[PDB]
Amino acid sequence: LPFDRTTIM
Amino acid sequence: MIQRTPKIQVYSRHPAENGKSNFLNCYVSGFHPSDIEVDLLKNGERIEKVEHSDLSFSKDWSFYLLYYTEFTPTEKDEYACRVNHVTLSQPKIVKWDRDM
Amino acid sequence: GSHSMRYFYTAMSRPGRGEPRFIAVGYVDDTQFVRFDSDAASPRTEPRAPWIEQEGPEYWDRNTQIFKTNTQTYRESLRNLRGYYNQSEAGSHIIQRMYGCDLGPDGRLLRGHDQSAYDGKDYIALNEDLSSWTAADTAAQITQRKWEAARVAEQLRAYLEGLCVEWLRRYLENGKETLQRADPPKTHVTHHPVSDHEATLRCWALGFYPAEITLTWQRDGEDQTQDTELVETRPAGDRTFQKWAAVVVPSGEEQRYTCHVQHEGLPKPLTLRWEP
Repeated sequence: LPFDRTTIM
Repeated sequence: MIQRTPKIQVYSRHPAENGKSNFLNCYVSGFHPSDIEVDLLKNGERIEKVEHSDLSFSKDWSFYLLYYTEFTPTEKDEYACRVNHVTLSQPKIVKWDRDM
Repeated sequence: GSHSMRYFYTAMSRPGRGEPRFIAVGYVDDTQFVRFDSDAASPRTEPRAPWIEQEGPEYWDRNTQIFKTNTQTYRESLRNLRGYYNQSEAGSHIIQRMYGCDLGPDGRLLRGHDQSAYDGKDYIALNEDLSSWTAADTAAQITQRKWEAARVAEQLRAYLEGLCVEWLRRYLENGKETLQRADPPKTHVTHHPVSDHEATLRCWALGFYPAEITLTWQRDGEDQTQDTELVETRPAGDRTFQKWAAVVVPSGEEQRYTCHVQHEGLPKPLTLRWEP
C-alpha cells in the first residue's frame, strides 16, 4: 500500500 | 543537462532451439531521460505485436524497460533490436546472437 | 529471507504535448505488483501480479484516489522546481521518487527509505533516522523547508514503521509460493575459439530469482575482475533473471579457470569449469 499524503515540493 | 545513453541486450527467454517457439527480448537500461523507442526486427522488418514492461528505474535513477514478443527461431532468420534515444545520433541496431 | 517493498514514481513534463505524465509502480523485491499511469485511457490502479488480485474494490479505489492526487501534486512540484532552477518553460523535466521499507529475515523493520531526484540527480532524501532530510542544493533546501513545515518526515516515519511493514508482510504471506521461493540459477560454461591462441569461456546463469547473484571467474584461484566481461543482470520475462561472465584465455589453459556462482537459491555455492 502506498503513502497516502501528498506534499508539493 | 546530464543525459545517459541506453545499454541494450537482445536475447531469448529460453535457450534457443530451432523450430521451437520462444520469446525474443530486448532489454534497455541505464538511460535518462525516459523517452525511448525500441523495435524488434525480423530480417530487418519491424515486428508488429511487441509488448513492453511498465516504466521503472534503478537505484541510480536510470530507467529500464523490457520489450518482448513471441518468436520461433530458425537457422536462417535474423533478429535484432533497434533503439533510438535523445543521446543517439541515429538508431542503434543490436543483432540477436544466441551465445550472448 | 530478507524482503523489501518499494514504490517508484516518475513525473515527466512535456511542454506543448499536454500535462505532465505521472506513473507509479510497486514492487515487493524483484516482483512488480501494481501500476498506475495518468496517460492510460481510463487511469486506475491495476494489478500486475496474481497474488494482489484478491484485494477487494476498496483497496483498488484507495490506491487510485492516492495516485490521482499524486498526479496533480507532482504537476505542481514540476512547476515549482522549474522555478527553483530558473529554467525556461520550453524544456522537459523529470521528478523521480523511490520509497519503501526493508524487512530483515525475522520480518522486523530494518530501515526505511524515501528519496527524490530531479532530472536524474539526487535532490532530497529522508535520512535513515526517518526524522531529518538531506538536500542536494539550494533548490532542494526550499523543498526541505516546506516539508519541515507540513511535518512530512513524521508522517513518513509513521507510514514506514506502520502500514508499509504491515502491508509488505501481508503481501509476503499472500504471495508466499513465489515471493518466498528462491529459484537457483541453472548454470553452464561455453567455449568459443577467438583465434589460434585464445578462446572465450562464458559462464551462464539462467532461470534464477531473485535477481541478486554473484558470478566471477578465477584463474589459479585468484579473481579475474579486470579481465572478466560481465553483462548486466537481465529479466527473462517469466519472473526469472539471467546473467553471464566471460573471460578470454590462452589455448589451452582452460582448466586453470573456474566460474564461481553465489545465489540465495543455492544450498552450496557452485564452482564450475569448462567440460569439453
